[PDB]
Amino acid sequence: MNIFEMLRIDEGLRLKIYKDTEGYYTIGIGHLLTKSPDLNAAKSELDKAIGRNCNGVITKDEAEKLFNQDVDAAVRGILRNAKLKPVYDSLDAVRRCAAINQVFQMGETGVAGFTNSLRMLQQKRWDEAAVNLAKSRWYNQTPDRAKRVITTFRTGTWDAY
Repeated sequence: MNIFEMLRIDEGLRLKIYKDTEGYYTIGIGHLLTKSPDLNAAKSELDKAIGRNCNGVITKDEAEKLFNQDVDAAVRGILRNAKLKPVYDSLDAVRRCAAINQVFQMGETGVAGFTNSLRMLQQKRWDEAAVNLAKSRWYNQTPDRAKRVITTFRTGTWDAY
């Protein structure tokens, strides 16, 4: 297991524009295109992201290219966030994957607001952090995925995947 295999499980792979769990136009491996309800706006974002007129459809290679960019941007965003970087750097490699997964799904601003969970993670109070993390809209809206990510934070193992 690694961050790519982990997010591939959590996000799936779809080559045509679809709506994510929040109803937002998405493609590939969890590549959010737009929060606009206008499919044309989503198609415009897709074409801009890929560099050609896609008409709502991409190849697996293109999906994997956006995924590589999105993972890289997620972890670099963590390192550039003054609240997230010290917590991330305190973690072992497996728990760092859980952190990237959260930011990939929720955005770095949503994650950085998890002030009490982040402190428990930095303190290595793993069971307490896991309890706090589940007290969230994140968990209630995507409980099976959140349970996997939380188990990863709690144990530092890949048991949930």
